[PDB]
Amino acid sequence: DIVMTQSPLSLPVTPGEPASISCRSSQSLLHSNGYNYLDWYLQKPGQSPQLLIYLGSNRASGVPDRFSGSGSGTDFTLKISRVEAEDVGVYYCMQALQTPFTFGPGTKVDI
Amino acid sequence: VYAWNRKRISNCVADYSVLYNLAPFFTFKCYGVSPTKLNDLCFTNVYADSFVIRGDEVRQIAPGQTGNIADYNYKLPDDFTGCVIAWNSNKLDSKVSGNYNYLYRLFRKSNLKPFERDISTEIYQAGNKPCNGVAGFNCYFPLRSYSFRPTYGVGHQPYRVVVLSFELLHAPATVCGPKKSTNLVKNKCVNFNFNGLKGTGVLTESNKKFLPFQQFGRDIADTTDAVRDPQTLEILDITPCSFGGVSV
Amino acid sequence: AYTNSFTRGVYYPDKVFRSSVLHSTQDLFLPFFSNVTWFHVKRFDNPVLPFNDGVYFASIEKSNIIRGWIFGTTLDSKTQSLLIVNNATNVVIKVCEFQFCNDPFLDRVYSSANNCTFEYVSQPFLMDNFKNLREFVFKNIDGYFKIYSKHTPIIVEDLPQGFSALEPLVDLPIGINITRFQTLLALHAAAYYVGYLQPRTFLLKYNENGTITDAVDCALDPLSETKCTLKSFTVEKGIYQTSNFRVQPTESIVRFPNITNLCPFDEVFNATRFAS
Amino acid sequence: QVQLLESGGGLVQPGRSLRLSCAASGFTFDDYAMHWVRQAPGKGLEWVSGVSWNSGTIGYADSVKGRFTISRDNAKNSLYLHMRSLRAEDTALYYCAKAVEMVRGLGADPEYGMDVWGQGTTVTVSS
Ligand SMILES: *[C@@H]1O[C@H](CO)[C@@H](O)[C@H](O)[C@H]1NC(C)=O
Ligand SMILES: *[C@@H]1O[C@H](CO)[C@@H](O)[C@H](O)[C@H]1NC(C)=O
Repeated sequence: DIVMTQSPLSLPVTPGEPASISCRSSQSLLHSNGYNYLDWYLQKPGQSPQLLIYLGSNRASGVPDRFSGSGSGTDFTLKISRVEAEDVGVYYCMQALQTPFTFGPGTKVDI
Repeated sequence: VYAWNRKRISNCVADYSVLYNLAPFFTFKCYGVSPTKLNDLCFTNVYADSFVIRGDEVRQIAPGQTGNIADYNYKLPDDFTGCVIAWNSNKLDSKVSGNYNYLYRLFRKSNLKPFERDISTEIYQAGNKPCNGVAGFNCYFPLRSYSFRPTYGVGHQPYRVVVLSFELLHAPATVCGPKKSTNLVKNKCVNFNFNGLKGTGVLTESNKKFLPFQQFGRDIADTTDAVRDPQTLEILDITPCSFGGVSV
Repeated sequence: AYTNSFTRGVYYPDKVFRSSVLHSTQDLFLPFFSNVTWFHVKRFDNPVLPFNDGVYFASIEKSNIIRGWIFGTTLDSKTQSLLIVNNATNVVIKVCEFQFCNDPFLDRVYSSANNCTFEYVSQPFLMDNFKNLREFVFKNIDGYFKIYSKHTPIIVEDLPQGFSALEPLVDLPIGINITRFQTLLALHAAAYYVGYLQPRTFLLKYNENGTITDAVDCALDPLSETKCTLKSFTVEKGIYQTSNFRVQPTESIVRFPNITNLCPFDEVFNATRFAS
Repeated sequence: QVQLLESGGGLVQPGRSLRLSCAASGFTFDDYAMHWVRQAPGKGLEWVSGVSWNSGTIGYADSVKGRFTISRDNAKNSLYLHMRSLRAEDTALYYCAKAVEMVRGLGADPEYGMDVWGQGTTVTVSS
């Protein structure tokens, strides 16, 4: 029973510039370990979604080093150091703490 | 309990001492073998079955019992040679509004055969009309959910159960124990054991070089003369203390 | 092709160390001067071969061509089958009901691995200007599948004329039935030899350092038997008695009377009445 | 290679049952907590259910609680999702995803990281 929001709702990006997206929660996800449990996922349109970031900022396996994750408490952000022609679709942030899990409304990135 | 999990154990040394020293594991009812005595024993495979039941239902987890659990969910055979460990799980298993994450099979046409698992959900046809997959008159869904709650009564409060089975196969035993094995002296006869061998002797240091795999030593006359020290790999000697007849 | 394996396949029977002594062991070995089959691959040399009691699976190659082995009895996932694969810088010993392919190759090609009851990973068994020889006695007893090994830098077919005692590289408690085997190979020539072990007595000469430096096939020829009986590697001028000539039986004849009448045990055991 | 194949789709009337099945091939199935995630038609994702490494379920979604029933089988490497009280609002794709962190590899046990996703089925309901 945690509700999350994202911003901006939909932003147009042009290839060759960074972009920043913010995910906000209701209860701070700082666990006893000191780890944030938020995850960032990209659901490309027409294809199954794929993982981008797990454990707040630990970069997932097999993705390039062009993505960055930061934030804590109740606010987290994802920044694309450089955007290209293959970075269009939908982005979600999902909690991994108080079950059940939840997925944000989704940010729509286009050209 | 209807979908009890089974972890198979292999190729390890179990410090049963670890759980045998924890009061949380109060119910340690075991049949076929004593816990102190089996820590010095080895089996081919060990199976760990675990599930969560209500408080007073722990009794059904024992050979030759009857009830919803033993007939329809988890039946132990009459000839059972392992242990049952059960402890209250009011830690997190229960919820304020109740955890709809536990089911117990209530109806089944036939009692289980020992160690049999049934996860099939097909309406229990008790009448003589087919149920076609919808609950109704004489048409009952197989499982129901325990209302675990913090204020619930002990007989209905939570409870985890771990069931250890030990089997003996022609296969080599992959399960043993550490058995508290560390001690070394020199220049005094001692009842020395090195991983199974016995004897008594003044064990000293050797200038002789083993090969890395070689363990024992021998002479022309089938006498043990050197034992590599298993922990600190070094070449020892073996010589029982002085003997010989006395003569007045 | 058939090559004469002059004196090779001697392993340390047990983990006991001895020095400067002679020892008459009696275990499964490869008899001296035995004819071993020989396979050389671009020829098609990945057959299915029997596992009688053991194999002295050797391998002569220029560079890391032989890379695995298949074991089992029916090799169709119905019964537990075994696998030994050497990764690029690792060894993998898994025993799974793998559905095997007709011609495995390397760049998983069997395409199926079922429930596995045993896994093992270690440093590669088949480590690396001179052709390599790598002997392996794949012998199994009472469940314990045992492997022995050596590495020999052969100077550029036919096994070398030299004596070297294999060492026990590892022992494994799998505990399955094994009747056949076949090597595993990477598609993208080299030869591998396979012998067979049958029970035979040997005389083992341990050196000062404890390394087996010489051996005598005990049941090979008269002089060998005299060296066994004297328990020495040299015999002096003289006449020695070694064994006993015994003619062997040829066939087995059996002779019973040809009266065949079903016996009235019903009145004995299944009788309705038993007296006082 | 890792493969997650699901089956069970097809038009069924409201007020019946279904039994979706997801089969995994290519990894040790008992060191990964599976999840079942729906995907409404032309909308965002929505978590549905999951199961940990020891066959212990981790709760269902708030609006679905009461009917769905998850089950696992490590022997056949198979995860199943019995569905009851099917209603028109339950038409969507369904993916079965796997966790990332192997259990006991580093506080608590892991459940995050749906990394590998099979191509979902197309369950639908109508009359
Ligand atoms: C055994 O190893 C020792 C190591 O010093 C060496 O001197 C000796 O030559 C080796 N064996 C023999 C007797 O050749
Ligand atoms: C065995 O067979 C021969 C037939 O040549 C017969 O004469 C003889 O009586 C038989 N013996 C018995 C014990 O039935």
